[PDB]
Order: sequence, then structure tokens, then C-alpha cells
Amino acid sequence: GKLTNGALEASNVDLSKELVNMIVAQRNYQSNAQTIKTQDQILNTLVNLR
Amino acid sequence: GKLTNGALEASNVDLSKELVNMIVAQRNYQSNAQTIKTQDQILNTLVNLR
Amino acid sequence: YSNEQEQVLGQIVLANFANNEGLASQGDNVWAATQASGVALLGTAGSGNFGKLTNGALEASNVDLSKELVNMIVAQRNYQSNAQTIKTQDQILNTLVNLR
Amino acid sequence: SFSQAVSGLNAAATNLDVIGNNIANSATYGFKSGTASFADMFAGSKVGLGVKVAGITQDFTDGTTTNTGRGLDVAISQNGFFRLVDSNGSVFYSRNGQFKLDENRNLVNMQGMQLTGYPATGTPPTIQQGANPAPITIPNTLMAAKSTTTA
Amino acid sequence: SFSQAVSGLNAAATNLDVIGNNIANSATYGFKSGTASFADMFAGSKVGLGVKVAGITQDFTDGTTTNTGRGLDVAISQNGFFRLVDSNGSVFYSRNGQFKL
Amino acid sequence: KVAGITQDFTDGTTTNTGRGLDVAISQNGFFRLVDSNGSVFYSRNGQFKLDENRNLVNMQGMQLTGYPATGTPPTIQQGANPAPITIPNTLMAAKSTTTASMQINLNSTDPVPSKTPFSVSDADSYNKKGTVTVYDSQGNAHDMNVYFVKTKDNEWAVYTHDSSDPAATAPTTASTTLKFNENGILESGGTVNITTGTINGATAATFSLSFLNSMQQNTGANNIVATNQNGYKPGDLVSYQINNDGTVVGN
Amino acid sequence: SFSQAVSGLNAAATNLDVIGNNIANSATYGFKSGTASFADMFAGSKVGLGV
Amino acid sequence: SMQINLNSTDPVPSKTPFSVSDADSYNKKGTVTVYDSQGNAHDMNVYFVKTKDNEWAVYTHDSSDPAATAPTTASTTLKFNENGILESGGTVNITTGTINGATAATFSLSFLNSMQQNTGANNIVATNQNGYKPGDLVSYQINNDGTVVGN
Repeated sequence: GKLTNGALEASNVDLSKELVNMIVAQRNYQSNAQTIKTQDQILNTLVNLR
Repeated sequence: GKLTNGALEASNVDLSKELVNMIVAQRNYQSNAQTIKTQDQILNTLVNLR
Repeated sequence: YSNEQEQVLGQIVLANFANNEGLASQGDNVWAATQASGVALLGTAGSGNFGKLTNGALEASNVDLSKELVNMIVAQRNYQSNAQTIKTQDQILNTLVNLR
Repeated sequence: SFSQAVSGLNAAATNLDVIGNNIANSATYGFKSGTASFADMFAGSKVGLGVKVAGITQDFTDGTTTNTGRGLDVAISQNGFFRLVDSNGSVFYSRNGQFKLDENRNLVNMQGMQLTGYPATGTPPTIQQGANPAPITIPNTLMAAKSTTTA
Repeated sequence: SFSQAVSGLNAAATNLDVIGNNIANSATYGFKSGTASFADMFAGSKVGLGVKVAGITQDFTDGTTTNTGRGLDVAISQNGFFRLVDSNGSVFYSRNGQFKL
Repeated sequence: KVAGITQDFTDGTTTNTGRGLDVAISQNGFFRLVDSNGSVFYSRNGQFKLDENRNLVNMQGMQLTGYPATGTPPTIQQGANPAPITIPNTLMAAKSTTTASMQINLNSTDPVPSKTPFSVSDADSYNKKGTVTVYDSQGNAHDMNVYFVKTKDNEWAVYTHDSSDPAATAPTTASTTLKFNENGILESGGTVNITTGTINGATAATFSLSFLNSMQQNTGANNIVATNQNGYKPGDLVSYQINNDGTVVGN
Repeated sequence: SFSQAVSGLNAAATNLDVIGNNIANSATYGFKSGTASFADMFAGSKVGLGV
Repeated sequence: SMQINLNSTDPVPSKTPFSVSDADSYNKKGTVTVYDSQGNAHDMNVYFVKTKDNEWAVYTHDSSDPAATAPTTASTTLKFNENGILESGGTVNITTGTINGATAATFSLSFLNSMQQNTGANNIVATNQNGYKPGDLVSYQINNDGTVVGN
């Protein structure tokens, strides 16, 4: 490295990118919820046909 | 392994995986209900010959 | 390096195929070549049929979940219509049996 | 009678499985989209006999490209493929550029499969493009000093 | 049919809690962020199996060194790590210099 | 009595698919296919892949049949019989330049070049330097410098020199001469069968250079507006398209 | 049906990401604005079928 | 057969005479894997050197036979015209070596439709050979023409 004595290192996060990445995680979580609920209701009509 | 001080060990269950497992368990329960249903009505079409 | 001269340590080989569609995808982001894929011809970035590369930028997935979300409901509704044609096949056989 | 619609149910079930895979594989880098391909059965009978899945294919467009400051995230945008090798020496191909170093300082992906490159031999090395790929070792090997010839 | 989507669910949950870590871990000194990385599973079938974590890998670019009036506040602005031993003699490596006496 | 099961042949909704090799018609036409059995079949599906032999097939491997690309330039033949069409990685071979033309607009107010006789190392011996990059029978680069020298009123000496040939000599004998009318329109001298140099076992290009559509400006600069030729480099392959009227083109 | 809707839905998606690119490259020197020009779909049926 | 496009502007290599181990003694190295009557893989390295304009000394080496002699004679010579059309020496018979008590494989190597590229590098277009490993079984299929097959 090359050390400095007065200055102390802050974090590595750029929390704009984290706060916009949690939204993409939220929405593809919700779309995965959409496909489990649609496999639920196709299996629902696969039962109740008689 | 590395025991910790004040943190508790929270539960193993990830409740999304169980909320889809109850869906698939209840719908093949319903499929088993349909095969006892068809066994019921093939038995009464075996009975009501005479 | 520390004397500020650089030396080449290798070059990332790219590979193309006869068709991309014959690639049998293995159990990762990995694909694997087949008889159906054609044997892979190899080269570097920018020569003929080959890929212009980037340095730090990473390639995201190509799925558009708007088209995925609108395809799941059309697969869902024609699934239910297939359920209803076996349903009415059941009803016409039911009134075919017990007519006497 | 029933064969048409049980074929249709199997077709829509494979279709839903493919697109549920595609929704699940959103935002995994290098994933290419799934697509189903269907075709109808026939025979000597003039009526139709359902639908078979003629095959599952991929969609080979380019994804969008996200600029990450990490320098070991090399991606490509055209028809090429990274040529990886595993621990068993089997050749594979991929487009996920999330590349680690391992202990031995040769470029693995985040699974551990090593890249392949045309090696560079000499002093100073050039592209020894003899069509012979090899895992890209990027060592801490010292820069061997050479003599001045033209000042 | 269903396992692909619950694989997508817990993959997005792994995204969401490592991002909630990094947001909760924001503006501490000498933390270096985490990053979830994924990969698709496949089998003999050409249809899919969902998504798993390939791993939680950290980014090792430098945080912005902030001026602080305390003198015991060293920080590397490059690719070195500190070295720490404990009361049990095990080696450990750090990046912040919150160095009290 | 069931009289028979009829198809209906109205076109379905054409769906915009971002894939490239997915061509589907919307009229009463029919794609033509063949399988390996040798029987010709007719379809309408747009899913078109290519094999490991890189001939365009459907999803079931049945090869598309099309009108061939025969000749140089590749065109249709007078037997009119379709065939399985391929997309090869066989490289586009170069052919010698045969027709090159350069159009020039020279000011008529330009004085006669002073430093006579002509030299290629003397800028004041000519009025205008131009460049046309032609390619020979094997097809390597030849940067033919053409040279424009005002001899007198409306008459322009035109010199040719292969800069790519280190074994060539300087032009000192006249290649041709543009002679213009009173109106500034080219009268004669607007064509020459000019031969390039010979380099590294590739024999020289012997091409028709033309200066048609040139005209003498009255005040301005000596300006080349349009060069064109039919010589080129060996291109291997980059990409390909299905054109909108059916044919396939290869970049 | 769903075809006009998906065609339409995409049109708006590509228009949104192009004008997001125009907002993102604001005050980047020498950048040029981009507009997504669209065009409607027709076939042998009299009713329109997308964009 | 090995079909390959040859750079016409490649110089005569500076390392003279020929060497099998030294990279600058040849214009381009290529590899074809051939197979014998026993079934072992022989990695035939083809070495392209240019002699003068429009013809190439083609030397062959059996690198999978470690007890093999280094070639100092011409395996063949690729002769080209002014248009890059192959002229003569485009098909040559060649014997391989033996190892592990196997039999020697002798095959006809074909360079047909090899073109001489003006500007570029030497790149292998298409190789194909009819030798193959032993194979036990993976699949077996009932094709529609009443023909049963194994793969």
C-alpha cells in the first residue's frame, strides 16, 4: 500500500446503488411469487376438473 | 465451532419454502381425494347393475 | 509492474460455433459443445465472427420479465382450456355411458 | 379423445416451467432466456392428434451491459463464448464474466472453473497464437531485467 | 414446476439481506461491501431448475479516506491489509485503523 | 356424413420476436422444406435454425430449400430449381479491380505548376494529388496515387503511381490527359486501362480507370467528390440477414 | 389478445429506457438525444395487431 | 482433411533452418487428432513454413509418439496460383507412429479448397477425420424409417 496517518477509510458502499438494487431484488422476488401462485392455480384447475 | 456471546440462533425454517410445500402437499392430497372419488363411483356402477 | 513496464500474460480466447442453439447447457452458467452444436472454432476479440469485449462491465441477463409475465398468463389460460376440453370429453363420455 | 388435451397440458406445463426458470434466472449474469417450440401431431386420420414440444431453445440476443467498477468482470457483446475448463480437464463454454483469482493465481470463475487463453512466452512475451489454449496464470513472477540495447 | 420459482425467491431473499447488510453496514469505517452472485442449475432435461447462489463475494476497491483529527487513524489507500493477533495467538487481517491504545 | 376437415388459411397475428433467424410470412404463401428422405414438404413455421453443416433447417432438422446464389456476382440460374441453402464460413475471396472511377472538380483559376518536369517528390509539379486503393488478382492493397497537372487552358495531365510498389518507378511518361470543352464538361481522355504494380507473388491489377462526371470548377479547390471500385480484401464472415423479400445476405 | 398488449408493452419499455438513457447522459459532452420511432403492425386481417 | 486459409503476406520465418520446438521456425502450427487400429489418439502437428511467394513447405510431426524422429524432409508442399487456388501437393499420404504396442496409422491428408488470404493470419477453417475412439453405449434410438440405431 501507501499509508496515511490522519485519514481513516470509509465504507465501500455507494448506497444509491444498494438502494436501487433492493428494488430490483424486491420486484424479481414478487415475480417469482407470481409464478408460484400461477403454478398453484394451474394445479388447482388440474385437480378440480373431475 | 465458534460460539458467540449475545446473539441467539434463529430458526431454520425459511417460511417461503414451507408455504410452497404446503401448496404442493395439499394439491396432491386433493388428487388422492379424486382417486378415492373415482373408486367410489366405479363401485356404485358395479353395484347398481340389477 | 513496479518498474512501470507491462508484459502480456495471455489473451482470453473466445469461441464460436456452427449454431448457438445446439449448445447443451450444463449445470451452471456453462454451456457445452455437442454434435448438434458443431465443434467450436476459436479465436480472439474482434476477428471476423467474434465478439467485441469489455473490461469491467458485466453482462446482465437477457430476460424481460414483462414478456415473461405476459407469457405465463397465456400459458396459464390455454392450460385451463386444455383442462376444459378433457372436462367436456369426460362429460360426453359420462352421458355416453349411462344413456342405456 | 383425451390425447390432444393431455398433450396440451404437458405442453403448457413445460412452457410454464421454462418461463418460471427464466423469471427465476433474472439478474444472474450471463443467463440466456428460455424458449419453447411446439409442433402438432398427425397421422393418416384427417383430424389432429395434439401437440408435442419440438424442443427447448435459448434466446441468443445480447443482454444489457452493466458497468461495474470491478476490473475482473470481463464481459463480451457479440457471438463469442468464453472457453472454460474444469478440474477434470473438460472444456466448457460460458458468458458469465464474474472472475475470481484462486490461490494459485489463475483466472477462475466464481465456481472455480479455470479460463483458457493463448499463452504468452518470451521476453517480452507476445501472443503465442498457435491455436493451443491454456489456463491463464497471472502470477507474481518477477519482471526479469534485461539489457539496454538501443539507447 | 414450482422449485424453480422458490429458488428464485430465496435467491432474491439472499440479494435482499446482503443488500440490507450493506445498507445497515453503511458509514462504518473499513467495511468492504458484499455482493451476491448467482448461477442457473440444469440437468439432463433442457428445461430448468432455478437459480442458486454462486457465492457472496466482496468488492475490494478502496473506500474514500476521510480526514479525521485523531492521530491514530491509519488507513491503506491501496491493496494492503493490516495484521492482528489476539489473546489466542491467531492471525487476523483488517482494513480500518481505529487504533486505540 | 362428415364431409371433411378443412383448414382455414387466414394469417395469424405476426409477433415481433427479437431473434434474427425467425422469418415468417403473413399471406397465402408456403415455406418449402425437405427432409433427409428426399421428399419435399411445405410449411409455414418461422423457427429456422441451422445445423452443424450450417444449412438452414426448421426445428425438426428439415432443410429449407431455396433458389441458389450462383455466379460472381452470385445470382439465380436458368434451370429454376431450388436447393438446400447454406451459410458457409468459406471466406469471400477477393477479385482484381476492374472498374475504378474517380470524379474530380478542379478550379479553372489554378495556375500552371511551376517546377517542371514532373516529380512525385515535388508538390509544386502537380496541382492535385488523389488516392484510390485498388486490389489485384490475389487482392492486396495498392494505394494508386493519381496526379493532376494543368498544362494549359482546360487541359490537365493525369499521372498514375503505385505507392504500394517499392519496385515501381516514378511516372514520367504521360498516363492520360483530361481535355475539357469550353463549358467545363469532359470531352475526351476520361478512361484508361491502367496496370498496377506487382507485389509479393501477387500479379498486378489491370483495371479500367474512369474520370466520367468530372467537371472543371471556376473558383474553388481541386476536389475529389466520388471514388468507387470493385476491388476488396478477403472478408471471412461477420453476420447475415434474411432480407425482407426473402433472400439471405451475408455481411 | 395478448399480442397487441405485449407489442405495446415492449414499445413503452424501450421508449422508457431510451429516454432514461437521455436523462442519464444529460450534460455529458457531445451526447445526442435519442427518440424511439414506432410503427404499427398489420397483416391480412383488417383489424390491427400491434406496434 | 485440414482446410486452412493462408496469409500471403507472412514473411519467410527468421529462424532458419526448420525447428520443431522453436516457434519462430515456422509460420503456423496446427493440430489434427487421428486414430489408429488400436484406438489411441495421435496428435499430428502440421507445421507451415513459407518458402517463397505462393508455396509453403508443409512438415508433419507425430507429437503423441515421443520416440519419433524430428522431420527434416518435406511432408508436402502447398503450391498456389495468383488467384489463391491450390495447385499441387494438396493431398498426401502419411504414416503415423506406434505407441503402447499399437499399429501404425496411415491416412490421406487433404488440403482441398485451401485459399491464400491476402491480409490476416493463418487460421484453420475445417478439419475432419474418420478415426474415432471406442465407445460402449450412451443412447439408442428407433428412427422413423424402421432403422434402429445406437449412439
